[PDB]
Amino acid sequence: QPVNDFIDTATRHVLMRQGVLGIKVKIMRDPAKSRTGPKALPDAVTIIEPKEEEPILAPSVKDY
Amino acid sequence: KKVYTTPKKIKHKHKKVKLAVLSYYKVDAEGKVTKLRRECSNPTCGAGVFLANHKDRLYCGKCHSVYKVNA
RNA sequence: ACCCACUCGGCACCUUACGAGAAAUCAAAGUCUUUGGGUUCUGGGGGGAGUAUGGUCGCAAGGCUGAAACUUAAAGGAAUUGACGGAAGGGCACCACCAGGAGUGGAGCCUGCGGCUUAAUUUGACUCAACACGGGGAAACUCACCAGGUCCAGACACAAUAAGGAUUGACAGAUUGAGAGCUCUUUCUUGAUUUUGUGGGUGGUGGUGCAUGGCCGUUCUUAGUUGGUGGAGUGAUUUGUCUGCUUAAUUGCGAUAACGAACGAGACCUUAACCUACUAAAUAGUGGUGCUAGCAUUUGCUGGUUAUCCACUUCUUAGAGGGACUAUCGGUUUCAAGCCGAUGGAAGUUUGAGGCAAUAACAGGUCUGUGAUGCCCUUAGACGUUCUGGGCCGCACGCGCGCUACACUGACGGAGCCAGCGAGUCUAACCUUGGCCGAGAGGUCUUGGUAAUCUUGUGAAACUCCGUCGUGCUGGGGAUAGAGCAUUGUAAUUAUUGCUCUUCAACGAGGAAUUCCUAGUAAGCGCAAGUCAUCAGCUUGCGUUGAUUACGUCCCUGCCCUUUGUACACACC
Ligand SMILES: [Mg+2]
Ligand SMILES: [Mg+2]
Ligand SMILES: [Mg+2]
Ligand SMILES: [Mg+2]
Ligand SMILES: [Mg+2]
Ligand SMILES: [Mg+2]
Ligand SMILES: [Mg+2]
Ligand SMILES: [Mg+2]
Ligand SMILES: [Mg+2]
Ligand SMILES: [Mg+2]
Ligand SMILES: [Mg+2]
Ligand SMILES: [Mg+2]
Ligand SMILES: [Mg+2]
Ligand SMILES: [Mg+2]
Ligand SMILES: [Mg+2]
Ligand SMILES: [Mg+2]
Ligand SMILES: [Mg+2]
Ligand SMILES: [Mg+2]
Ligand SMILES: [Mg+2]
Ligand SMILES: [Mg+2]
Ligand SMILES: [Mg+2]
Ligand SMILES: [Mg+2]
Ligand SMILES: [Mg+2]
Ligand SMILES: [Mg+2]
Ligand SMILES: [Mg+2]
Ligand SMILES: [Mg+2]
Ligand SMILES: [Zn+2]
Repeated sequence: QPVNDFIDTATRHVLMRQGVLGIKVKIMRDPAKSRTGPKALPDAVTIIEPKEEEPILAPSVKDY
Repeated sequence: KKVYTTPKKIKHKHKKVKLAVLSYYKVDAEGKVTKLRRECSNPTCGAGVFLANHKDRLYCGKCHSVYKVNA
């Protein structure tokens, strides 16, 4: 499916003197900018980076 | 392929004749003009066009074929 | 005789490399541009050629010595990557076998291909990967073929003819298949639009698919391709990308001079399965209520009623979510990826089936899909085009896909009576209900539908029941053939199709061979759609009924992989 989503293709037939040859163009657009669809490959698996914490500290409690 | 066949005699075409034409028109000693070949009563052919003289047969050429006005 | 230590001199092997080398390799092939221990011998691009000639030795065969002219841009070495083999080791698969199913191969016919025949019987394609393929079911059309007949729709440029008319048309007759003015007779008409010539164009189902684009098929039911940092190498390259194990998979585990990634596989998407959870519905449906029919009556049971009212969303529909991750547990395993069993679950074979699909290859197929196309051919007595008629169907015969059968698990007759995927008419005649008429095919009158609204609950077929027939080519079988009716169409003869009576063949389960297939699958059964005026024995899908046997292996066959050889690289054609 990302094919349908992300790659644009086109064939054009350029007609010359000796014969006629074919062009095939294939652009693929950055999924990160999709504006309206999936914003990545179905492949993307981002893991969020954990925060370093300073634990310990014997109990305590704060009033409000 | 093959090329060429035929028992001879190729068809010609049409010549569409010549004629110095518009003589059919008699005009006297200065200078009364009287037509020859009677013209066409069909109001789509304003009486300039004339009928041809065959046997039986007077025929409106301009009426590309049409109408058998015969006397 | 044996054991251990050392020591000379031997035949070799191992490991390293300071070092050498174009490498392969080398304790010499080392101590060489940092170039000298002593000495012998041979080579100086490839062929010509160890040839000619002379000398010499020999019984001979031949040995030793040994040129040139001429020719030629390479010949050659080691190593790398490929491609290939008639070697070797592993695998993978119902287009492979195992175990089986249902068959084809035999027959009648349908249908393609060959062949033959023919005016023509248009043509492409010939192992899997040509032969119910070109969506190829051709009556005209299509159409390319054959017998004939018209037309130019021959742009534009120059030149010529030429308003005393360049050219156009025609009624009747003749002519013609023809109500073609095709051509001719005759004699009107038209008015610068043509006509002649050269040039230049143009169309062409003409050639060339071995000139091409594009598309497709095949290798491929496959699992492969590449780069960063590091390691090896002067270098092309290599390792990563690997013994094993595992998987549908270069899918992973693991091993590890590699580490960590990307393409392709996976993911992804589509469809079929689960939601009494969510949002709803007179174009979907349920319960209640009226109005009402039938049988019972004791309240009951079974129907009718496109809005007489109320309520709901289980069933139907489709939006948004949720669900499964091979979960839990237990076996087995290098307790690794995994695999197996049980429980639970809508679902636990990639959940089942598909769509997508890297790098590369083929002189695969298609110029006959294209106003895609180069070059070639042809272009007015045309290979342009159209019109009339025939032909693709022709029939001693060979091959392929098919349909129907050889009966009693059946045929026939009455009776029950159940799907799913579909499709339908505007400037039109599509899908058709109901009513009549008809034995039937069909007809006729109306009608609903641009459609979850109507056809249609598509009341489909196998199948189910009660009968009849009774193993006899029988009432199995229904080829061939006569006679009649009717539909599509301008046209039905060489019989489009449909109905009816009759006629009643081969075929008594099929030699050698060979095809397909593992679960809602095989097989049986019909349907819708494509084609389509009419014509399905074909195809694409669909649902109905519903098994037997594996859950394996490498024996056959096909492929893939390493190893290995190469003088191949236009790569064994
Ligand atoms: Mg040369
Ligand atoms: Mg078998
Ligand atoms: Mg058999
Ligand atoms: Mg014709
Ligand atoms: Mg010309
Ligand atoms: Mg010319
Ligand atoms: Mg053409
Ligand atoms: Mg080709
Ligand atoms: Mg091609
Ligand atoms: Mg050819
Ligand atoms: Mg298979
Ligand atoms: Mg280096
Ligand atoms: Mg490799
Ligand atoms: Mg529901
Ligand atoms: Mg269970
Ligand atoms: Mg070829
Ligand atoms: Mg083409
Ligand atoms: Mg044919
Ligand atoms: Mg076939
Ligand atoms: Mg009757
Ligand atoms: Mg109406
Ligand atoms: Mg009989
Ligand atoms: Mg019968
Ligand atoms: Mg049909
Ligand atoms: Mg067909
Ligand atoms: Mg090699
Ligand atoms: Zn007139």
